[PDB]
Amino acid sequence: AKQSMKAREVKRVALADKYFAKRAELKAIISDVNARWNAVLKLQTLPRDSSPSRQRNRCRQTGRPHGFLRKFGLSRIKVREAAMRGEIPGLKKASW
Amino acid sequence: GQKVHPNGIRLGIVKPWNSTWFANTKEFADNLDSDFKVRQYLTKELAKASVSRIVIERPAKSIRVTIHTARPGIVIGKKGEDVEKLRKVVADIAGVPAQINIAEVRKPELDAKLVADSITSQLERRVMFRRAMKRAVQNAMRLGAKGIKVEVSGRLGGAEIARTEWYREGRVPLHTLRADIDYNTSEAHTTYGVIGVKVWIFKGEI
Amino acid sequence: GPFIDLHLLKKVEKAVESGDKKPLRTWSRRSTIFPNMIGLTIAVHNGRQHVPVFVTDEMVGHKLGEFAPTRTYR
Amino acid sequence: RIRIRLKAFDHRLIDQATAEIVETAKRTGAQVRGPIPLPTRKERFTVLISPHVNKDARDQYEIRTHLRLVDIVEPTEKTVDALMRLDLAAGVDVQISL
RNA sequence: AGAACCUUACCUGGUCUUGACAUCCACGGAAGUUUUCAGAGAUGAGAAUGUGCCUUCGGGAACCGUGAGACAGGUGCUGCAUGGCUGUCGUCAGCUCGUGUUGUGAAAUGUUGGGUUAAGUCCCGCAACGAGCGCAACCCUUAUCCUUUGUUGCCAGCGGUCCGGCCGGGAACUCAAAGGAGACUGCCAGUGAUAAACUGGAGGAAGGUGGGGAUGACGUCAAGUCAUCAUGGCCCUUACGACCAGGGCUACACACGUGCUACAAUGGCGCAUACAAAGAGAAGCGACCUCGCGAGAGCAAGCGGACCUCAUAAAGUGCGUCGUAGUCCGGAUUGGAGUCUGCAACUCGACUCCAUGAAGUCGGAAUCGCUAGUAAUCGUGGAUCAGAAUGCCACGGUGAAUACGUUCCCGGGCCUUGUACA
Repeated sequence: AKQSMKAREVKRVALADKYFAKRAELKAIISDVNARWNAVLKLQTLPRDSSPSRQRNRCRQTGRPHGFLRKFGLSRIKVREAAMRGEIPGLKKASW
Repeated sequence: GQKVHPNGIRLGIVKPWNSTWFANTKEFADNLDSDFKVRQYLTKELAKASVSRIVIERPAKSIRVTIHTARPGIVIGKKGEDVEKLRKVVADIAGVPAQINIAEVRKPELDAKLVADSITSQLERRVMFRRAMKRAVQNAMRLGAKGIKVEVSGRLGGAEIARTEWYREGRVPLHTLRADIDYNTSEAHTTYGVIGVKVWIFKGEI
Repeated sequence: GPFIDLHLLKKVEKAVESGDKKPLRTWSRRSTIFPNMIGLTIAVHNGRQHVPVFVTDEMVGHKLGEFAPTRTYR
Repeated sequence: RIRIRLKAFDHRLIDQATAEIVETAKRTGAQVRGPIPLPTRKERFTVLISPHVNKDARDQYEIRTHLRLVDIVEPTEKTVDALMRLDLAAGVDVQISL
């Protein structure tokens, strides 16, 4: 899982919306087609380390990146093993 | 090698869900999130307490933690040891202001984990498997349990490239779906080698 | 306006504001070249080295880091 | 205009969501349009198996959640007031529409 | 089941060393909140700012902060150490045991004959009786009914109709989900030992396991994942580490493993009839609108989802164009307008107005693939998703060519021959 990414998990997930849930509303008119200035562009990237397009949607309970799922919040082999332990409600093998 | 998990095919069949909550889209991943941190944690105290299953439903902002056991006299503690203490966990780290429901299923040498984890408890004791298997097969043959299938994984005795085991017995019709198999693998951490165990138990046709 | 970044707008305001001088090892290479950047030198980080570009006024549709790329072919 | 919505995985759990209401919450004072689960929201996921290349999984799972659109129109003072205390039984949420 | 960063496992510019983060205690600061400053951002000059809560005011919850340490950390090595998971032989029909006796035994008989089946499927003869694993059926599905009961969806019948189920009404046509039938070679005739099996008949929507899914025995394969966790054993620990800016994994100068577009008895065109299922949605779908030359800007109801949005479309027709010509087939190559996205694309984002008009006239040796809504040939969504579908995963329409056979080859196996080969 690259176990040191579980350090860098919260470091790249938490402050993304703890900085850009409200500060994006603070500049939501200017670069949009409503009028264009560089003070908002100076406001845009005077830091760098906040990014809401850095979250790769790592898996939940063991953290494997590839094979992640939208609805389940789990990845390739963990969707399987939770469905085999019955941890997921109402989920049989698909057949029709 | 070449199998399916005998629970995973049969949850859509008359074998019921051992956990069944319901929610909707956004919280659909955060609810079984909460259901995992209790299932990794109830093992950590109820290990010697003959743990069988953990059942969770969500009626209304609460979970009915329906613990199934077979040795409940050590589960309760000093008659109040594990009433609110094991509701203290679910309130924040699961986020669920819930209740607790402990309940015994009898026959403490017939459930899947129990037949599994006893042999581990006998291999953590490190008795001979050749004396352990041959009796612990027939504990199921004692109390009913119409069929058994127990494979002990390798690194057993003195070897580094080892073999598998069987004691097939009675009838284990797991390839036919209508056979409600109480299956649960366990793992025994003897020093050299991960000596695992696979236990198939057939509890009657339906 | 045109694509400039504060990672080099804290460099090009330390380059153009005091005339023509020693260069800036510019980490932010992806910018768009102002018309008062002619003659000035603003480098391009290729991964190791802030390799510079001889700025020409034809770099309107053209951009900065072409003359200073990362990779070499023969 | 008491419009009842329940979402459930099973049919064998949502079918006894109407036995709670047809008798104990309806005698005359609930003009029952019907327990009608009409659509289904099926969600299929052909996720892999092996922790490597497999080129054909043959693993897929499904859910068949049902949607009872129960629109009773009789806000009585007898039938529909023994009704606000009902969340039976397993995984039951409300989307009552007024 | 997806690369500007992240992922990154890769490289450095910058660097952070009790750390990113946790066990563990110390000692203060409530945490936290605004802002200058300087940087490429970390880091850092920091000031401000507050001092809430438990508080029986000693202490603290809990982090902010270092000092100090056990030592946090390593997508790091052999699946040839093993756990779990997994490719394949293989939907092949195979694989062994308890009793029984032949034999001094190793071992056979059970498993071998008559045939018959998709089949150790089944019957007559069985030197056997017996069972368990496996093929079967249990199951999802649709090919056709009744009952269920009228929303957000329908109008047979009856009408108000401002033809729109629009409005009564009717649960009806039909659509939409709960839950029953029926199919068993059943029936007869014939085959065959009179055996099962089967050849025809009748019936129906359905007949010779209705059909597809789903389901992979003992196992041989030092094969898959020690980089997902796990992991016997080895290891770099001011580091097969950590911590930030940033670059590449997209150079081709091309061999080939698999695909789509072509090379045209209809393509650049413009035109008008016709109608699908499958489904997609509040960090939304996004209409009515207005608008963009297209790309796209503003207006954005409604639906929170058979309401609303997404989105009703294709070959099919009514019409000519145009003559199998490298163009009027084809589509390339080189350049730049107008916005969209994302801080972030020039290197390494696509869609798009206009001119640009290559290679290619079906591709040698040959190869791979497929038995009915079938190879194909055109429509339609889903995910990985800030924005990257030719594909991937699923649904609609039109509708083929046919099957002598085991000669050879592949892939086998079983029943019976000979070797000084473990």
